[PDB]
Amino acid sequence: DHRGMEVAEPEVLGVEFKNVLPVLTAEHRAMIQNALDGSIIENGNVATRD
Amino acid sequence: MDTIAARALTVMRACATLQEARIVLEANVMEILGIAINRYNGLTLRGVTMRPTSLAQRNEMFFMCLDMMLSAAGINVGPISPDYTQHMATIGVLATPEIPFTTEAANEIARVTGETSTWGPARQPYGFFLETEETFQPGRWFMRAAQAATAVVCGPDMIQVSLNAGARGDVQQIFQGRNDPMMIYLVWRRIENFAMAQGNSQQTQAGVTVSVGGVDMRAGRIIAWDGQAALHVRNPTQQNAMVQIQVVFYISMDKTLNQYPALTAEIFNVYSFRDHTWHGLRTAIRNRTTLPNMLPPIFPPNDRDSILTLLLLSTLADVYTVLRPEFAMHGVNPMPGPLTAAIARAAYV
Amino acid sequence: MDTIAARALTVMRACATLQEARIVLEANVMEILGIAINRYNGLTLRGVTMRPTSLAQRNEMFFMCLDMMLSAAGINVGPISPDYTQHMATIGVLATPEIPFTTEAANEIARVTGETSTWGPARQPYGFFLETEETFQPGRWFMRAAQAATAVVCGPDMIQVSLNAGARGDVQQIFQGRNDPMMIYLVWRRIENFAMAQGNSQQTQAGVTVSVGGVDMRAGRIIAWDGQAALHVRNPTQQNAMVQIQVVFYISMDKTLNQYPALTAEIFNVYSFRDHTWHGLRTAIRNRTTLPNMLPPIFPPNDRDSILTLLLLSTLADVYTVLRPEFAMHGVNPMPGPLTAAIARAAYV
Amino acid sequence: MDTIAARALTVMRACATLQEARIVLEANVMEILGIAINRYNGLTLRGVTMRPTSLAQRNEMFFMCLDMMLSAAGINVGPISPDYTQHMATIGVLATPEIPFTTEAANEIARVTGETSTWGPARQPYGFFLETEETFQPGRWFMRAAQAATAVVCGPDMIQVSLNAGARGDVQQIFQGRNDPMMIYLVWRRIENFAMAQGNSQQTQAGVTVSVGGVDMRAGRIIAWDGQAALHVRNPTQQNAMVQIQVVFYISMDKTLNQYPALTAEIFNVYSFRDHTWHGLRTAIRNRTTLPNMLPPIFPPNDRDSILTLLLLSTLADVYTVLRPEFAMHGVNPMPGPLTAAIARAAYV
Repeated sequence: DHRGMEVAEPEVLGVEFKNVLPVLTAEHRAMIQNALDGSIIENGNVATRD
Repeated sequence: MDTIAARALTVMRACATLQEARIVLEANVMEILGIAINRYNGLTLRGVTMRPTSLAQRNEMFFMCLDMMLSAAGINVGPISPDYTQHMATIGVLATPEIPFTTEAANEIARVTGETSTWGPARQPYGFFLETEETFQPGRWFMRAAQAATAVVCGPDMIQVSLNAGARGDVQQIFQGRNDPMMIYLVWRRIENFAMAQGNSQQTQAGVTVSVGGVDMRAGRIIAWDGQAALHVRNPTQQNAMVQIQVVFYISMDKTLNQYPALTAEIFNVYSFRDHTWHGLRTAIRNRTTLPNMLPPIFPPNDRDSILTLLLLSTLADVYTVLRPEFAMHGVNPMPGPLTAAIARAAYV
Repeated sequence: MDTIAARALTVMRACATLQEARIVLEANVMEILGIAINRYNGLTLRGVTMRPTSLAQRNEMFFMCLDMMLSAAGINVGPISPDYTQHMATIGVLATPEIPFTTEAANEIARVTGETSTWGPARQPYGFFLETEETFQPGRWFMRAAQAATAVVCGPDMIQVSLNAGARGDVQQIFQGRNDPMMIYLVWRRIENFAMAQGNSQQTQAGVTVSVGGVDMRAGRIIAWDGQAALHVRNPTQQNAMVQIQVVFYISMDKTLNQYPALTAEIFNVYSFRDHTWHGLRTAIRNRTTLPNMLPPIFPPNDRDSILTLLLLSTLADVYTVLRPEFAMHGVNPMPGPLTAAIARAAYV
Repeated sequence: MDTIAARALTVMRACATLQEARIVLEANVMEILGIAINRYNGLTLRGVTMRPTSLAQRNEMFFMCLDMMLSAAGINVGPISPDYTQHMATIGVLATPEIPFTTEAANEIARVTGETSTWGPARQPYGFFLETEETFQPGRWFMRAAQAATAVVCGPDMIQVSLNAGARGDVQQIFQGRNDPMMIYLVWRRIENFAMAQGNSQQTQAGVTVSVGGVDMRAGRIIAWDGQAALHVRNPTQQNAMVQIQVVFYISMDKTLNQYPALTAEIFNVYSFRDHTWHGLRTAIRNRTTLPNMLPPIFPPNDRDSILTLLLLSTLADVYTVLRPEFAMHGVNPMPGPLTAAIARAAYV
């Protein structure tokens, strides 16, 4: 759960980026973070769903 | 009261962002709507949702905006609908400091309140001599009995002065008494070929001169006249002469449509049709105001309330557009679906 | 975008396979609708079934195709039905390389985009001199003042030259200035028995000649005239002579109905009636387009969008047929009767 | 029922893919073909091979397609060959929902049944005034006794109106009563030079006006006339006048050759010769129909069964081509010598 939206945990995506994180510029870090909590669960707030 | 209006505006604008259902909202929005809606539903006892879908949900929300729109404008519409009912308490919701308002909304009101409460110079809309009863043929000589110089109106923004050879005189008084200008912008010309009392073509010889407050001015150039200086014309020529002095435009301390940014486009929006529902609503609302219920006022309003009301209503209009509300008002018989220019025309009584 | 259309097409085409309830489908269909319906129902949140049976299910499916058809065409119909509501999200599903598209569908779009983007030579539909204001009686002599040879129109694809005994001259300029042909195919004949200024029968002696660009051509044979060459007629005969030159057909770069395979039949299908619901639907759809809402265009379209739209609609038409959907439409009133040629006639305004 | 046709169709088009298969590409097809052939061979007791090679095997497969094609068309040809016998059971084979059909076949049928069951606007093929018993000379004056304006037919798509100086009148009634048009497309011109009752040339002065339903129209331009609006011609000129009005094309709800994509080409394919065996077969089949046994119908059919039958035959035709079937046929005598346009011409009675 994040800001009224249900998003996917970075684990269900398709990437190994943990390696990179430590060398990131405050800027780059931020960008990526948004991309992460960017990918949402489309339908999200619906319940029922399936 | 500025604050109240600002909020009511902010809220409506926010609801306008709900174009679709599953879309992500701008953080700022959710924050506002939340506090607002809850507090509203609190003092209202209504069931507004932050994410409407049904219709009845949308109606409820629209009703909310409407409730606020009216309250902010201080309008009591009365029993106009079997579906909608105005809750006077809405005002208390707009007065709660907890509900914020955008910077946009703040500045917006500050502008309205600002200009409305004071005056300023503005390019007036119509010709200077528009409110004239008598007008003369342009280019036709005319000398009033016993006068050597005879100035007279020949159009809404036109005057011509008939001069006898060797004659001269002040003209200003033809302008004075009308309106209350601050600066009249003139441009005079010589009527090179004009009609004589009998009908014969007469020439105006080069050499005639017009001077304001003593200083001589060129023809075909714009002159900043204060309306009080001496408007003196001289005909040193050995023939009759006729000159046309034109009020290209003037400025007064009256309110024009340029008092507030794109006020025009807003007014258009309010007065636009959309459908019988919107129409009848917008109408019935203005019936509580000094504004024409369905036709753009000839003259631009000048009081806070009017300007405000227009803006609010204009916005509530857009809200109506996105929300697609559906309900009835007493005396409104809606034709659904395919609307045509024709059907619209007919709607304006 | 081509891809998007190809998909939307492929899907509809596959939905057209559902003529019955229990029947087994070709694996290809299952694969297509399987993926499609999944991602569709996914972002749509509607309940489409591979195997519809009820009606409500059939409607839902038809709406799906309709959604895609509109989205592929880039149309925003607006509130046209209380039962159907267009989903803009549909486009997002088509842009998704997830859903496949048949090879046929691929080439179909590839052709549309192909020709629609460039030009080419095509046999024009009507007579060359169709846009003429003045026409002369065929076979009747007519010699303009001071001329020895006088060519003039006598039909939509007909001209006749009046030659005095021993006269000769160029004719080309009668054709020029009209349209922009690339090649005009002619065939000249001798007006063996024509009327004279007074009404008496006159013979055209065998010996008159017509040479293009210098070379002499036979009568009754087709001629590839470049519209620029020297169209010269000679009358070495000792009598008056009149000859008719015929524009059997010409070619220009204007788009005909043969720009894309069986475009005609499609257009017929789209414009056909079926029933009120279909009719008004098809109409209401084209109301968003440059196409005549219910009557075949006089002139064949020439832009991608138009052709495309027709194709999609035509397919969507067939889908409508197999699905037998039933739903409301603003302003449309269905007559339950079995439907006759007459009832259909009436429907077209 | 249509489903049955789709099936049969699918089968044939599929059989027409074994010119040499060597691992088919279309898995779809195979699945179906196998299924079908098994079902067929089961109820038939015949031995159709997946990969025919002999001739007897090829004939067998052909006979199958024939059986299905006939069953799909609802045709019982009877004893027309000592080698082939029609199995009515074939219908029971296509009735099984076990058998799938291509998306192609599905759509192909959906189109046929679709349009064939309803009506639609279409450009008619021949001139408007084609079914007229009497015609007049073009350009020649003619004024019926007591009338000041006399309209008359001068061609299959041409009329001319004789107006006396200062005369006027409605013309529409000349068109009415003929056919049942929905929209007629006109283009009127002035007959600049025409023959008089005696034979002398006469000029039509510029100023003649043709107005439809009240509005005045230009000459040489196309006009959308609904057939009911007032077609009025006025002669404000001080001389006689003759104007020609042309039906460039009209549209009605009568089925044309464009009711179904490339129907034309298909028909050609059916009515084409190939060889004696095919010829007599194709004939013998159509003898059970309402369609001409060996000469293209003058009028395009309008019923499902018609169109369908043609399609099935057109396809079965190709199947015949690829398979090279060889068998006897009552009343047919094969001439094996290479075959020429001459030998073919003869075969058509």
